Amino acid sequence: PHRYRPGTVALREIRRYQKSTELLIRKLPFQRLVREIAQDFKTDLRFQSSAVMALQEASEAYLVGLFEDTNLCAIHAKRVTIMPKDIQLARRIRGE
Amino acid sequence: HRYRPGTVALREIRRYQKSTELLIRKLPFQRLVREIAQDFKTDLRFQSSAVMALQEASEAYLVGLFEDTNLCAIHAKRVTIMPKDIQLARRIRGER
Amino acid sequence: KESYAIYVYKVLKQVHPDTGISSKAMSIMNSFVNDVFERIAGEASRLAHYNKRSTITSREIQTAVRLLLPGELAKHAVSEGTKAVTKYTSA
Amino acid sequence: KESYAIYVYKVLKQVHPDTGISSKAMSIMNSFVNDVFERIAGEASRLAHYNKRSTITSREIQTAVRLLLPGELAKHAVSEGTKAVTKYTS
Amino acid sequence: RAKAKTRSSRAGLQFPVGRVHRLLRKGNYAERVGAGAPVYLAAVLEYLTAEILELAGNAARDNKKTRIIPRHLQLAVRNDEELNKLLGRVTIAQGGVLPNIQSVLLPK
Amino acid sequence: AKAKTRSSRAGLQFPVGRVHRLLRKGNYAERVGAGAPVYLAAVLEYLTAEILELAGNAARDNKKTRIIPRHLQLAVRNDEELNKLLGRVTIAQGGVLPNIQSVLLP
Amino acid sequence: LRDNIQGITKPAIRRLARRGGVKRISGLIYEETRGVLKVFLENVIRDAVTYTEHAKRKTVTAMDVVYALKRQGRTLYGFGG
Amino acid sequence: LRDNIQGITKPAIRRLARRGGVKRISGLIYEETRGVLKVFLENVIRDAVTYTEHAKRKTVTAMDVVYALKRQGRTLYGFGG
DNA sequence: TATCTGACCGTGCCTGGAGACTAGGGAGTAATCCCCTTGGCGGTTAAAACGCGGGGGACAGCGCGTACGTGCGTTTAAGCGGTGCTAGAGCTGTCTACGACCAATTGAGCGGCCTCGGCACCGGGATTCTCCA
DNA sequence: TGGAGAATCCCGGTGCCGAGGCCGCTCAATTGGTCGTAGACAGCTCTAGCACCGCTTAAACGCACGTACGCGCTGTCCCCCGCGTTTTAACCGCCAAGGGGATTACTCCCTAGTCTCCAGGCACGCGTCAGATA
Repeated sequence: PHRYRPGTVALREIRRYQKSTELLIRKLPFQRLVREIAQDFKTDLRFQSSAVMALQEASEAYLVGLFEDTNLCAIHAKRVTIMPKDIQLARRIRGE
Repeated sequence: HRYRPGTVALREIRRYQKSTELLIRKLPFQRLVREIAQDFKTDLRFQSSAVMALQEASEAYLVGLFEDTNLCAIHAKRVTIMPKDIQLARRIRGER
Repeated sequence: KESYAIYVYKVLKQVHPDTGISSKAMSIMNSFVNDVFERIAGEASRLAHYNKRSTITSREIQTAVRLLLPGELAKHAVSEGTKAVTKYTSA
Repeated sequence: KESYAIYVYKVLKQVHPDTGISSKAMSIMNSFVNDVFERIAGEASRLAHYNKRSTITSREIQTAVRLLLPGELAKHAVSEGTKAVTKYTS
Repeated sequence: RAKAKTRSSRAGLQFPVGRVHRLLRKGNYAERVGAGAPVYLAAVLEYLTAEILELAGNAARDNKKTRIIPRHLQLAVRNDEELNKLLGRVTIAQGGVLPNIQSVLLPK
Repeated sequence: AKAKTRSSRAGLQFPVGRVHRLLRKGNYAERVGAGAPVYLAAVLEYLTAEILELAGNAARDNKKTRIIPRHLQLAVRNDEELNKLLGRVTIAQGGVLPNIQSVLLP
Repeated sequence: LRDNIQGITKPAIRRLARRGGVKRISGLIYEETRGVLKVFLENVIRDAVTYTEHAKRKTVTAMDVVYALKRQGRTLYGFGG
Repeated sequence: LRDNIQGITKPAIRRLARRGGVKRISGLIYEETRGVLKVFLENVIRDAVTYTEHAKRKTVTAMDVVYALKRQGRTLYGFGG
């Protein structure tokens, strides 16, 4: 059959997900994650839909910016693969 | 005689991490402040405590930046700090 | 609900006469105007409290704009602000 | 010029009797009290403006303490403030 | 009485001077508010709105779109250095990111 | 009648009246309640007590009976919550925590 | 509701890394990203619930999330302000 | 006044790096550190000059620098702040 | 251990906090009403999980060549003390103009309604574009 | 460098829903007058910032030498990407209670405002004890 070399589909995905503007996390698992986090703070608590969408947009923007910093940390160590030490270094430099 | 390369550096690290004194001479920093402020307002006066405040803030900022630079150098499997470590730390903080 | 929607539409029609705008972009522009208003008003309030003043003047807003906005934006914002104050006083 | 010097010295003699405090340390403590005051008052003012309220009460200060201060500090500060408010009312 | 002339019209502005004044007095910023301060603030707000909207319209023209979506606003903000410095801690909802693949990621 | 301070009613050392005045002229709200200066004075007194406790411990660890700014810096950066509250704060004549990474040591 | 951090699946983290420009992802990234997301969501949701409970409400509105995000310097345009 | 950035000497930058924990320093660190210091001082000094020219003063006070550093999230204690 | 030099409790003026009374308006409480959150049921189909091959890159080892570290002698200007001078920070006094406030007027913006064109979607076809020989 | 398959862009047709315009109106901005005080301006006092000189002394600078270290190269194996297949649970449509956000009214208690007064807090002089150097 026909196989692409590893890296072509990855760069194609980078191009098509930086050209796009949609949300990359499924809505219902994020909603259940938000509800199970919020139930440890206050029980019998409802949620507007716009609140969950705002949380999803903020979370996606935060994770994308963190992965940009993680990628630059990985390039700094003469690598292409990102590792948990890259995320830990990025969060330590930001102050998280 | 001659010591091994590194133990005098570690002694200097232990010496300067327990002191609180300012590591930059007062007169060159004062002249640098008057040189920078000449580009904004001609014939401007400075209190002494303003220059000491600038010196304390600048020394604390450079020390924190060199801490993050050292973590960037350690992450790249090195002990020597290089300008790319400073650039990476300043990008992850968001100053570049 | 009070929003800056019609004024943003007027400014857009002054700038781009044949370009429209959606509702989400309007919500973003309304939030941008509210955020910049809050930043400049807070800085001007802090400036008035620092120099023992009970009044926010155009001088306070001018140095708050000059503190907040970066160089070219600060210079141009001072330019149309001083032009508007001059035209308001003269007429 | 007003300062919190005598109150910080009173708290220090309340908890560390054989321990003085330098002038620069007192200036740092005065700046710390002013900074925490400005933070809690600004957060309470924002809380009052969000809820369309024209007053700052003990509820706004308690919510500002919960928002700004980290966990155990927030719990102990809320306990101390509630004790002081109930002792003031009683 | 005379003809009721708007404060925005006599300063040559589209942004409301009266609404800016009424939000300044009710925002608990100072005990008094000057007369020229809402004029000056409305002029600054109108300038910044026009600066964002010009570049957003240019981005919409580059994508052959008559309307402005949040992607065009994000492109307008992040493609300009001063607007990126002003809005560096601001997340535009449904705005995406700039296209940026690093040079070492591309094949030789 | 006899004048009793509002700090003595609340059982505090920080001034309730000065905090109430600074809340009134600080332009935070149009009205300021009675319990808010008592609450904020109690919170400020507690945080002052925590910082001075840890600073006195740091001074006693160096066999010194006077608190200098270095002891306040050690007190702040040695406690996690106070470092979280004072993370963007520079303390003058404070220095840094003594920390050397493991890879630097031979 | 238990164990919903597995709902943030591995292709979702892969897509979020593609948007950030990550060509190659190791297999230990996903647990760390789930923990980072849980920390961030806990920090935002705690302030949102505090803003809600000050208002004596039982629903978390969008403006509570916007004020929570503005509390730690992550201002979000597009949902109100 | 000219060429005053050279007063931040190589031993001074070395002492700052020793306080920061750095064991070994390149030869090109010093120019980069001087540039970073110049950018930081330009920002803080420009804000302080704006603060001291709003008050119609020709003397930069310590509180001007304190307010300027508090604006950029670099609050400095021990100077009346 | 011996000694030293400033950098740390009592007294007098004064101003702002406290006690007391009055007014008035903000907010708490009761009732109610319509939006909208939550829960459920069913189809469907898109995406996630799983499995497997293979290739390329992470990581360890190793040689080399050079660039910092360390040390020592020489230069140089930071730092302390002292003197002199004058800008200007800061306080006080007077007055005046300007902003808060209130009542009457009015038109600008806002909610509701309606309609049509800008754009998302689908498909045939050209045009790269990646990979293999 | 030539060619097969796959992806990507372009253009033509469809329809749909949200953006743009119109209308009544209502409430918030505008206009006119009053009044009290915030700050603008002039003046003066005295702090404290600037300039200069001598010196002595710690710190900086230049240079020599050597070793730790950065960096390029090589090999290998293991881990992740690409792709095909199966499962599963997300997504959409449609009801249906019903709890809770929003609105209105009212009535009352809490807090601003002001007069008075006096005692706590601030400046200052005197007594002297804690880190620092030897």
